[PDB]
Amino acid sequence: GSAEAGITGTWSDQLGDTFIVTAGADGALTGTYENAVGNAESRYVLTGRYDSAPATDGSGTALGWTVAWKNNSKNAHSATTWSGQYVGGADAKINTQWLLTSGTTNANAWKSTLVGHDTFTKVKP
Amino acid sequence: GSAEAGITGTWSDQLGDTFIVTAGADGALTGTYENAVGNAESRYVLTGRYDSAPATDGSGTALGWTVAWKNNSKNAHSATTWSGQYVGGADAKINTQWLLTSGTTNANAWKSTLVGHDTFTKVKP
Amino acid sequence: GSAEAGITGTWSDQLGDTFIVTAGADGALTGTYENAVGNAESRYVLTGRYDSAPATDGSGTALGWTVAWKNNSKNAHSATTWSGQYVGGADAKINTQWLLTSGTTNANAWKSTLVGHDTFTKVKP
Amino acid sequence: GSAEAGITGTWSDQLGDTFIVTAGADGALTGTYENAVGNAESRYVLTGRYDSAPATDGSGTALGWTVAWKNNSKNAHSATTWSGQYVGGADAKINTQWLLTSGTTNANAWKSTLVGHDTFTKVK
Ligand SMILES: N=C1N[C@H]2[C@H](CS[C@H]2CCCCC(=O)NCCCCCC(=O)O)N1
Ligand SMILES: N=C1N[C@H]2[C@H](CS[C@H]2CCCCC(=O)NCCCCCC(=O)O)N1
Ligand SMILES: N=C1N[C@H]2[C@H](CS[C@H]2CCCCC(=O)NCCCCCC(=O)O)N1
Ligand SMILES: N=C1N[C@H]2[C@H](CS[C@H]2CCCCC(=O)NCCCCCC(=O)O)N1
Repeated sequence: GSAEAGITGTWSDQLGDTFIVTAGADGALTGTYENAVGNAESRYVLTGRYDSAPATDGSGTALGWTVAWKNNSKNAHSATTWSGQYVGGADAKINTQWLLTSGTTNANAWKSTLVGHDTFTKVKP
Repeated sequence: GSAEAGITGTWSDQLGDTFIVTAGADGALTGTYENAVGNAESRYVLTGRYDSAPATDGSGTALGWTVAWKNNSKNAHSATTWSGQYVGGADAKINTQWLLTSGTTNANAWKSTLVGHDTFTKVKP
Repeated sequence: GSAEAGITGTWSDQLGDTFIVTAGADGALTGTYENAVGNAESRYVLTGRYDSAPATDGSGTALGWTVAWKNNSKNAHSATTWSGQYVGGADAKINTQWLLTSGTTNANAWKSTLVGHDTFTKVKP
Repeated sequence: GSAEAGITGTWSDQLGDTFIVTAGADGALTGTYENAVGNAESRYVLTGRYDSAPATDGSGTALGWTVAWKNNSKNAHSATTWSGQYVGGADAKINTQWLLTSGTTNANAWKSTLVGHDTFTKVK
């Protein structure tokens, strides 16, 4: 599975953080976001989806995933979703834009959502 | 399961589409996005995450999910991620912003990502 | 001008705030963003552009503007841009999405930008 | 000076396009958005604002501007806004995110707006 094998592996973003992802044969993404070094308390579950039969015209493979920022010892009461595309080749990349929503009271809702972007480079199979 | 029972159920967005979601005990979100009526060809898998121990200060519960727009008969080579928060009460709602990325060649990548927002209203447990 | 006269006026957003705008014959937007009552210390300059010959097929009129949050007495070291479209009719609207960027250090650039949305309703011309 | 002097000039983005901007002493931004070479049919007016007394603690200078995609010969019935911040130094940058809304009917309004990002490098 071409998109499946291309997406699956370890990726690192522009901030230095690490994302380990497994693309399944049914379109599922599962893995873990790790901070810049890899210690337990800095790791969070990610789950998402990808187009498991992408176009064959040179376009990338659409995908997205979510991290809720709660693990077994921390909770930032917030969730980030990355939306983007895997672009293959010797120099494969996942180009994303992201939305980070914090839980807020309705009065503070206007400032609940950060937006950003990140490019991931593959580090390992 | 306060946030668990609040989120789980059937929801309707402002466009009229339906979102059936199950929030699990471990923070997973799993479900199906459908058009207005529920016809098989119009249904897509959704997977995401939410804060399963949210704050108790009146803030909403952060969450996110992804739909890759491929099912058993259609494929739009794109994925949308909703990022937002569930706000409880009798008038319960999920307020989100979303990112829809289409797979594209690198020359078209500047127009790969739509942004929007949607409020979901609960219609059934 | 139809879009010129439609956009020109006083508008109020979903948060209660006030947007006073003049749409010029050449596509310029100029005005002031204030609070619910127009307290002088709460007034900021806005500048923007609009499509001064928009479609007449029922589409709205594209437009955008910027407020830098600095005035005679306050400076939040930030700027919001709104992007959207004017839709005429008896109860006219401007539907927008907005980006708010704060000056940050490189290390905090990742959280420099909030995203949201607002619908403005016309109150006076 | 100083965010004034840093911002003012010619910038080029990641796609190769050009923006010429003047930052005014009152917080105004004015200029033109063009293509790679400055073909007249490809020029559009931009207007915006910036923080004209930014922090000095190393933070960038917040700014934003709009281009409506209509000039003397073309109209794409759309407008982009960039929101970002100017960071000085020898290799000066403006890091932005942007929103491009097209005029739509209400039925197409859900797909009216593209989002993206761009880093501008000063060229002149
Ligand atoms: N590697 C990355 N790190 C950042 C981006 C998108 S995900 C983000 C890290 C998010 C960690 C959880 C967190 O800090 N959540 C609370 C953020 C609220 C910030 C308050 C605000 O300025 O609105 N990519
Ligand atoms: N209920 C909702 N429907 C819309 C919003 C965010 S998800 C979206 C439906 C997306 C369906 C899949 C789809 O049409 N994918 C391709 C979209 C690219 C459109 C190209 C263009 O005209 O710019 N919420
Ligand atoms: N009427 C509106 N008010 C809000 C929205 C978009 S414009 C915004 C008001 C912005 C006022 C200036 C301001 O507070 N700037 C700095 C805010 C940074 C918050 C930092 C964070 O929590 O991420 N619409
Ligand atoms: N240098 C840049 N070029 C792109 C980004 C943000 S501004 C954008 C250029 C936009 C030119 C005007 C334009 O094409 N407007 C209509 C966009 C139609 C998108 C619909 C589609 O084909 O999917 N930066």
